[PDB]
Amino acid sequence: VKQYYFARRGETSTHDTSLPPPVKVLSGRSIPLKEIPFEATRNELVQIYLTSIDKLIKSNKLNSIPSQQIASHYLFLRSLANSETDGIKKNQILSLAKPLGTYLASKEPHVWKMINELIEKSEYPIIHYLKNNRAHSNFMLALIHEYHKEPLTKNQSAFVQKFRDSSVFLFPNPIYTAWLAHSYDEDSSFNPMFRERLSTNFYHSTLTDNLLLRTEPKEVTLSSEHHYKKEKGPIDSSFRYQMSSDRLLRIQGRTLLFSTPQNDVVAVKVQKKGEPKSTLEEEFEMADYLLKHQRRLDVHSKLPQPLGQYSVKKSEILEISRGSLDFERFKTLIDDSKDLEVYVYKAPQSYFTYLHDKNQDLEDLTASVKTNVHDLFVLLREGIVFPQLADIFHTHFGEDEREDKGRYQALVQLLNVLQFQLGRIDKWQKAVEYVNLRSSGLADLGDSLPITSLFTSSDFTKHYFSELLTGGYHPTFFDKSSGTANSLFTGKRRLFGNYLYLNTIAEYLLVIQLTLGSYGDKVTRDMMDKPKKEAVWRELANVMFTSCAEAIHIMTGIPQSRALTLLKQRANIEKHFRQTQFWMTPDYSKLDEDTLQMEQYSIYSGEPEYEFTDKLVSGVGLSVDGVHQDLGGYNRESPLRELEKLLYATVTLIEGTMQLDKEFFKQLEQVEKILSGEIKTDANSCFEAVAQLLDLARPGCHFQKRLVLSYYEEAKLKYPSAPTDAYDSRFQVVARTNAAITIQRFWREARK
Amino acid sequence: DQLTEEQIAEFKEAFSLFDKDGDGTITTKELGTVMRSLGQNPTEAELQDMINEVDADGNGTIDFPEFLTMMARKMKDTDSEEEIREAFRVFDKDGNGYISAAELRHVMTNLGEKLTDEEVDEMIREADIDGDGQVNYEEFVQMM
Ligand SMILES: Nc1ncnc2c1ncn2[C@@H]1O[C@H](COP(=O)(O)OP(=O)(O)NP(=O)(O)O)[C@@H](O)[C@H]1O
Repeated sequence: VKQYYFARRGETSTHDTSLPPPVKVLSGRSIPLKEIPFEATRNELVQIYLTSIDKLIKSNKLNSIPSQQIASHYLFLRSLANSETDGIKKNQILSLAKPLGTYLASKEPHVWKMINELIEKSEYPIIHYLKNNRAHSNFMLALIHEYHKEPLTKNQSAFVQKFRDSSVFLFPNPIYTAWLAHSYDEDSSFNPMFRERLSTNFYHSTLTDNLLLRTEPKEVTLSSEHHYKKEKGPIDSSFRYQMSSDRLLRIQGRTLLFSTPQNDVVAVKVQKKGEPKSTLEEEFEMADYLLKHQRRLDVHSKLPQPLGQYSVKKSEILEISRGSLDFERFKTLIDDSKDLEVYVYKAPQSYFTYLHDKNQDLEDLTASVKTNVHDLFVLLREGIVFPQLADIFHTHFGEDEREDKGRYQALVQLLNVLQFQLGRIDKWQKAVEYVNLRSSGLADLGDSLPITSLFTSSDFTKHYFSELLTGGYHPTFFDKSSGTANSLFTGKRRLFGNYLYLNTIAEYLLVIQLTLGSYGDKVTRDMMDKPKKEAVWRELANVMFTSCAEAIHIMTGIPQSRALTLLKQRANIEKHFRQTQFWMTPDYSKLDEDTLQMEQYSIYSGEPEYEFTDKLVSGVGLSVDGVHQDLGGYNRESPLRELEKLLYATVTLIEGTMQLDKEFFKQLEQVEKILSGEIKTDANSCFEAVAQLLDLARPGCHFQKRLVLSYYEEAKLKYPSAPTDAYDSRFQVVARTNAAITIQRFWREARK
Repeated sequence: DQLTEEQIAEFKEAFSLFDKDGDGTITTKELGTVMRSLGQNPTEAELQDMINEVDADGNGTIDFPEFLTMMARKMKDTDSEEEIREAFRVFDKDGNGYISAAELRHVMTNLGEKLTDEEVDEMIREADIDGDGQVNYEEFVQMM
């Protein structure tokens, strides 16, 4: 009864084995591609910053810039000092940083006293100062361009052209990580957005890019007991089901439903057009597997029980199904061959109701979406990927010819070159009309793809995201001198494995949103009750945000309550509720240009109103064809903006928490090897190592700080008469909070 | 009685982090560490006793339900009124044995798992404390 998953998360060197040839051909011309070392080039930029610091202090013109730039410079230098373990470099940087303190302490006492407050809190005191819109000023890059009176290197110049947004992008690994997990808590008034001469520049993608281009290349391994290695013997089925048309309920696609005495359903699946026996034996083995180990993974779904898989003569199937209304579509869906393979299973009725059926009340849907989101992600961790929930297609003009194969990517900013905004969905109302989410749980499992295959060059990965594994070519990137392609993109080749892990999660939650989005519109269509209209929409917005909170709780292991808070900072639920209400209904199709503009501004409070030049269709809205509605104009972004914002806040949370906690383990294994008696230095070095250990704790979490508290007490006991001036205040707070918790826990007794 | 939902939520996060390979099974070689995180003051003797009792097979993988039960075996009795009194006296600056009402309110509101004002005002009023009086935390723990 041991609940343990058969996956194993580990680390390899590099994925770069059996890739596409790193060459692009254009009009017969073979251009190769080369990598910029991201780590190296940034480190070079850091060092150039430091020589620029030196140049300015030599200039004696510290009056030239506002006080806030100076303060930022001081706090960054002290943080860079503590983050480095190079002793000679540490002495160099502190010698550089001291004259700034000499100025600020003397001249402006107000701000200086604010900084000295922040210096005692945390020995990464940059992260606590850049937790608001003070970030949106790029102090490092401005200063470089100010004082770097040398021709720039090409690699660096290319780097800062991609990451021009912030100054935060030039911190070394530990500091950046801590900031990008600490900019989510209740303290943070951060918003990844800034205005500049009536041009809004978002970058809620660039943060995710810049975190992942640091992490070690993930690698999965399945254990021996796993399905996708266990060479299980063939399905021994002698059981046959004598079928009678008298008991037929209905027909759907290539499935026939028949009533049981137990109120359950016995279903017959016939093979598809060109689908061989391979899929049908796979689906059977899947279902047998996921009922054998339902106790292990504690998958909450009522999952279908298989019964038989064999061949039948076509004549009998054609004879029996003839009674129903939809016989023409069922006749065309089956193959022309007279020997047809079947697959039978037994399920509760709620298996054949599509999640987006309008006959359900709200609570039933709430606990049904919850069940389905949990069962998806619990399965994912195990090692099973579902690629084929819904056929969300971008377009059908370029389908085959283009790279992405018309397949919607949820993270289209990450996986391409110079693609920023999330793309227009097409004919969505139908695009999830046969979605796999059912009110009883997960369904249609035969299309499963081992997570291992998301990291290799399998049929799938080679098929769809070619231009990830190939390497980025763009007109401007072409250097005539080298004759090869330089980019910060190409280096994604070694680290594509991670980008396809987060694309899985982000596409899953987009299926969930479109489904809840379709349900809402379908039920609200026949309504006159505008307060009730918002009452339905608000309920489906909340269910969305509970859904992402169950995602993060299963992946990374934050409690859901805190995780919801850490989300509801970023994507302001009210905006997301309203955007949906508007952009999914045929109601706005009955408006004029002025009323539309007024509705647009009211709904996109701070951000600019949505620009489009399409002609609306009555009863439909925006349509390329003229019958089915879309989401967004022609060749423009999604009108569901705050949905993109929520999607990036989901990923950057999952990666930016696992990465941080890989950082904390590095520091603990450091500090313990100090304390034990292997690595021997003094009190100051010991205290610093404990001070860094506290600063790499999870956001707004308690126990982690409680652990470090224990180490500090052990450290202070070891060094008897060591000065305690610097590190009394921080641990004092941590001590007080440990006390407060104990008191509050004991109080939980006002019962009976 | 059994453990509360808060304790489930704390023991989860901690054990889910310390799963260095995120599989769902922590190694016994490091069990002693994570126990300190959950507010235990362990000795090597009891650690070795838990190693033998659970891992007599020799696998060295500890799962969530086992971890909760073993922690419950530890949490049978470790703390008392004295442990609560010491946790109260870290606010008691002068060793008089009394605490202020306004400071107690502040810390109960500001830190940890934020309380509501209605619950903390109940904590003061039902403790029979004068509004302009000092709170005998020793007598308060004796009353609770
Ligand atoms: N998954 C996606 N597939 C395609 N385009 C997308 C996708 N996601 C976003 N886009 C948007 O596609 C826009 C560019 O239009 P796109 O159709 O890709 O190229 P084009 O220059 O118009 N020529 P073409 O590709 O031949 O049709 C960008 O503004 C992107 O925001």
